Amino acid sequence: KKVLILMSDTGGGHRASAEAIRAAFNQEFGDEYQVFITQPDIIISVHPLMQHVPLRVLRSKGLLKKIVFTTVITDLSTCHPTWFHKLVTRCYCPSTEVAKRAQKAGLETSQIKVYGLPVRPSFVKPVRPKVELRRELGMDENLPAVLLMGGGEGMGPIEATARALADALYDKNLGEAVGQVLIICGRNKKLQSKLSSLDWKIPVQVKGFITKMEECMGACDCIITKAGPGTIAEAMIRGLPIILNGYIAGQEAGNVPYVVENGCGKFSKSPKEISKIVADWFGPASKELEIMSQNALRLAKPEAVFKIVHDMHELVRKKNS
Ligand SMILES: O=c1ccn([C@@H]2O[C@H](COP(=O)(O)OP(=O)(O)O)[C@@H](O)[C@H]2O)c(=O)[nH]1
Repeated sequence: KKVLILMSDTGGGHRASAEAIRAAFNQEFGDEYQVFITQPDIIISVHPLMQHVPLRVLRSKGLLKKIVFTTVITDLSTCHPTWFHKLVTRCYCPSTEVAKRAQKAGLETSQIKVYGLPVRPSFVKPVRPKVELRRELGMDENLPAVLLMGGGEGMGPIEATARALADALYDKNLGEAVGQVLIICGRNKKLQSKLSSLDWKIPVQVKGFITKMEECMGACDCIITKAGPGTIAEAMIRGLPIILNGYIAGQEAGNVPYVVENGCGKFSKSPKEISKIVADWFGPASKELEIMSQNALRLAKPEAVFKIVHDMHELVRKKNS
């Protein structure tokens, strides 16, 4: 069968969700399905402006009742109404906040699923011990660790934040580090070389593009990142309290309250203030860190992508009769 995913690569994709879904198909139903990201039986939109038009194309031909049209919402809160369309067979929601929002849009209960934000199946294989993961990455085994990243392209004031962290997580009365940093620069090669060439006074590992994010996050105790939905969902599955340091205008604004309101992290654009929060969490406010970690795990939706595609399967199995 033919699976057609569509998405605006013009930055906001969401690529991460599209590939995660494709990965889900291949791993679950094998060659039974054949998927393409961008003659389809099922059609998936992971974008807030590829609903109406792509739908009118199926209404003004009558190919609607033929092929299924779903939607995987990627904002986590305070969405843009354009995700919601009555002519949608199913609208997958990453949270109750959004589901209850879809209800207001007038989407019937049979049109709404709340499985969570789809994360790579390759991510969701379960936890390895923290000591082992750290050893594999060349990190110190015992020091609490903050993961610092900025999506696939390594955006954000990463260097300034790393510097602030280096000064903030060094105890000058024992003359040693009380914390450590794992930096993932993604595809930002320029940043990777800059950071790698500097001497850091606490343990700092600089990586480029990571494919086994699950392990990197598993090695750490909290995370600093821009408010990307994919990273947020991944961090919560790994019980990582989140310090959001900013967001891409329009695309990622609604994700901030989802983290803060649910007790899963904090927001701050100041490298210095961020480093203060981490030193606090790694020191006198460790209790708070654990509580936020627990909050994150309770909201984590590791099986999201599986439930979504299976529901997509049971859908095509019944539209072709
Ligand atoms: O070195 C890297 C950097 C990023 N990512 C992945 O890239 C995705 C980024 O998605 P997000 O929604 O957080 O950022 P956006 O797609 O909006 O740029 C996440 O799933 C990360 O796990 C990765 O696998 N390795």
